[PDB]
Amino acid sequence: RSTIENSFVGWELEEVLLLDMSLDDGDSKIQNQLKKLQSPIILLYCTKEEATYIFEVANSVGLTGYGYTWIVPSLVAGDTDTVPAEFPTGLISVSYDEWDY
Amino acid sequence: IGIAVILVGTSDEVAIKDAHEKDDFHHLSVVPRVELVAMNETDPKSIITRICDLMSDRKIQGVVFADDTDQEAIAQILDFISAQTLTPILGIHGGSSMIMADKDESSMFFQFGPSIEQQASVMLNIMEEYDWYIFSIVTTYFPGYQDFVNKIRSTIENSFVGWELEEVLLLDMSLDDGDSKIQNQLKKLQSPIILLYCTKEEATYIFEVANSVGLTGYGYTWIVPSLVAGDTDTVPAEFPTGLISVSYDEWDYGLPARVRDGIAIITTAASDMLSEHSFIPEPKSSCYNTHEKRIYQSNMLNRYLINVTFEGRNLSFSEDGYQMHPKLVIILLNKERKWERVGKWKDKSLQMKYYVWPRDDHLSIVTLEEAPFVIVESVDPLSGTCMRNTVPCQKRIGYIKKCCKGFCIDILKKISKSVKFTYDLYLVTNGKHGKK
Amino acid sequence: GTQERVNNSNKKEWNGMMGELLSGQADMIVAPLTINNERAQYIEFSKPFKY
Amino acid sequence: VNIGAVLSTRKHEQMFREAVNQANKRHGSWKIQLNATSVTHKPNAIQMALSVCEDLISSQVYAILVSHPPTHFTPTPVSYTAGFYRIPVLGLTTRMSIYSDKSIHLSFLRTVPPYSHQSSVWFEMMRVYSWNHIILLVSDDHEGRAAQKRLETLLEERESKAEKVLQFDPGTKNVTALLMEAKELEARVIILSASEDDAATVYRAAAMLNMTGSGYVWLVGEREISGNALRYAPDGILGLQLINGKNESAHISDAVGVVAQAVHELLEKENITDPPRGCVGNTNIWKTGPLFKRVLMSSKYADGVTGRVEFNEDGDRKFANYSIMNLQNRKLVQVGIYNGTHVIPNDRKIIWPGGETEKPRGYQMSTRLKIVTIHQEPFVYVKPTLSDGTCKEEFTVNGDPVKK
Ligand SMILES: *[C@@H]1O[C@H](CO)[C@@H](O)[C@H](O)[C@H]1NC(C)=O
Ligand SMILES: [Mg+2]
Ligand SMILES: [Mg+2]
Ligand SMILES: [Mg+2]
Ligand SMILES: [Mg+2]
Ligand SMILES: [Mg+2]
Repeated sequence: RSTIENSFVGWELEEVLLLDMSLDDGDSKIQNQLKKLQSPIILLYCTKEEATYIFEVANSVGLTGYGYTWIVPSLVAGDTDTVPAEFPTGLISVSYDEWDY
Repeated sequence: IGIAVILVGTSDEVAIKDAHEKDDFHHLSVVPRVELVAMNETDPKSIITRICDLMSDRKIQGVVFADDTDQEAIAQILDFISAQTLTPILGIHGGSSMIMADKDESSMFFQFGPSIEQQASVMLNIMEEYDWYIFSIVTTYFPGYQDFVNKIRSTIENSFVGWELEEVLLLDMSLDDGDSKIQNQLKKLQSPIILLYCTKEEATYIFEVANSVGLTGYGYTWIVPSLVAGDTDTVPAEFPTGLISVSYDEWDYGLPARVRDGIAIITTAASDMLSEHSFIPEPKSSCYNTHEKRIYQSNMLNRYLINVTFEGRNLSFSEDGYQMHPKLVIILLNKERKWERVGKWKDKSLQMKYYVWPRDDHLSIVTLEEAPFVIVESVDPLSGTCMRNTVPCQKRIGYIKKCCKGFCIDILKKISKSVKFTYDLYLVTNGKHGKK
Repeated sequence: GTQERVNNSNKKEWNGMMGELLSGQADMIVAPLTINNERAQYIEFSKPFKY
Repeated sequence: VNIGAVLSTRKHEQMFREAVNQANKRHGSWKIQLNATSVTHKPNAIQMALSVCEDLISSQVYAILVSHPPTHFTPTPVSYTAGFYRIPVLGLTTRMSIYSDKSIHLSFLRTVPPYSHQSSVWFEMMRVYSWNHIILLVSDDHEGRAAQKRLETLLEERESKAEKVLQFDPGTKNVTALLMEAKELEARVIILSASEDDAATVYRAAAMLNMTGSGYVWLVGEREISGNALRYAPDGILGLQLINGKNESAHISDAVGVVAQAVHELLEKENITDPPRGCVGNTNIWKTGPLFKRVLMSSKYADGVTGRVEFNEDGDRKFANYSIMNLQNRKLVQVGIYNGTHVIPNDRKIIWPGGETEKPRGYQMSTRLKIVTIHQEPFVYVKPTLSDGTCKEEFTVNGDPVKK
């Protein structure tokens, strides 16, 4: 938000969601919240297991097909060797330099 | 002329018998000797046996069939029997009333019901009534979808009004693991109207998938034919609230009335056959010796059975089997899920009860004719709908709809586009601007 | 040529040279015919010979 | 389990029982036994329906096989009777294409492709011969409409449709008017699809109008080169025939094998209900046809006596083999084999109607054009002619022969 506000280029910050996973039987709430998503670019911040569960919840609303981009920090993508099948193709991530260092 | 009225299931035989001897046949010369029979079994074998015996021991030309079940096999069996025995048959109620296309050649079986094209025309009329021009089409791989799409296309183009028809889907419900493709392609839909067409189970599955995707919300409307609705009493929980459908008249068209107006058709048709050709042979023996029983051509009565203008708006019967002037109604799913009636359609006339279609980001706006700020001097062009730069305005007291334009109208259009809110415009009745 | 309605049911139909070409009584139109979007959706125009 | 069959001849019943015994021996590992019940076809449709209701449904037959003899004959009564209880019915000698409708004929399968699929074959003949200009002469019946729709869809898939689809009313011999209308269509390839009598009348009309000469190509199906029509068929007609469409023994064996294979998979689940056995007062769906017809359609036979067994989404034979023959010297000779995806010609030479020994282009371009003009003074001066037959000759300022 701070970076967006102090800039002369428009972003419009279409939506900001806050999913709750602690409570059980919350799949319906997560699905309902995920419906109100239309931006071509989506930023995600969660753990690997939470990310996999969210992606599984996704692919039903239709947020994993062509025309959608997902960018996640290094936290979501842990051991690069182990890639869960729930991760959509074309996902982008930022990692530390550990192959050239 | 011998006419057998067959009832299957539970029905008021006394009422039908009383109504039978209530028609004035003085204008014609038919002598409609009516024989009423009632049963409970609906097995093909029993039906064929009863039809055979009755025709044998009775000089019955026409047959009227009624039922309370929902099996199309009854209609198919009736059509096959009529084709084989060359004896007219009229299905009124129950499964026999279900409309089936591609009847057997040289068949004399007719049913009380509309076709897919008529339902599509009714849907288009409903859409144009409330100024719904942006819509899509969603049809699966079921017989009749091609005819539905072709009829919709034929109309949209042959019109001066402006339609959109954003896209048409197929949604093949046969590929394994195809749910992903269905959900992905269903997300592209954006038109308020979808105009679905499929069976009941397919309709329920598609409705569940759409609800998961995000459709069936506050700003989406679904219109389906009579096939999707099926039985009114049984309403699956997957059907979204506010779903529109077009059905036959089953509330104000009772069985005693349905049985009537059909015997009159046969009597007229018969007369015409006799009067026009100085004779009307009825040589049927029981069911058999097709060469011996049905040796002469009975197609003469066909040309008269399809034109009977006694009381039902010419009661025209299409060569396919359906009637060209049916009585259809519009049903909407309310909060209680009871399929309440809304409007009626007859002779290309729509009589709706809602003038605004009551259903967030929707509010009413009041205007008044004045200087170029707001101009209402526009009723309707040759197209019959508002112009490009005008907006509907319901002048209350009567609720005639006119076209509004001007400085204030353009300002309102821009404001609504920018803030993304929906509005309905109507003029003020009492007072000009306001005074305490 | 232009697109007009009829006293009968609303059926689209052309008139004049456009109608004659669409019906099939003619194979080509050689005259001062302007190129516009309305007429370009049914027939094909060649490169302009006079701007 | 009980398997019912309606066959024209008793010997066919013996073959069916032998096939059922063979299936039992092949699938004898399981504890499921299949019993064979056979009935003879009758001239009367009502009698056939009564017989199927009495001696067939009362035996709780899971599936019923039907084979219409060439000399009612159509399996419509059996299909209608079985559709009430949703019992699958497998037909062998039936290609009317009416039974392919799911709404009309419920729970119906066929071991032979319908006539409509023939259109697909024609598409191949239009891809290896460079024939982009064709005219259809289908009838006004359901079969003609279905064939025309299939051909139109196939052409649309190639983004190239036909030009004329003029039809004719069945039973009207006079087709000379339509032939004359189609004569001046700048097209030579003609596709016909009608009954034997209609084919004969069309051939007579074409011959009387000299439309069967050089430069004309005729394509037909299977019914246009058989019976009386074959007697009136002009030389140079490319007909199609089914490799295995008349030998009902192989079809019976394949159907018995497929049904036996499907039954074992069907019984490997729960919530299985036996079919009705009384069919006297009961008026409810058997509750077994569903999940059974789907299993039958999805059951791909490993290898039969006539080839791989497969069914489309509409429940019809898939990947069939056709023989393309050419009528030369009043003698049909095979000239090609359609292996279901492509057409392979043999070493024989195809004799065209003109005997050119080379495939005609099949399309001629008219060199005469009709032009419509309007009266515009700067661009079009129109003046009355003289009394001789031509308007006065005029010269420009430079004395040039102004052309009118
Ligand atoms: C049919 O012939 C074509 C021609 O090469 C071949 O590619 C194909 O494998 C053959 N079999 C089938 C089932 O298409
Ligand atoms: Mg490391
Ligand atoms: Mg039809
Ligand atoms: Mg159109
Ligand atoms: Mg009732
Ligand atoms: Mg029809």
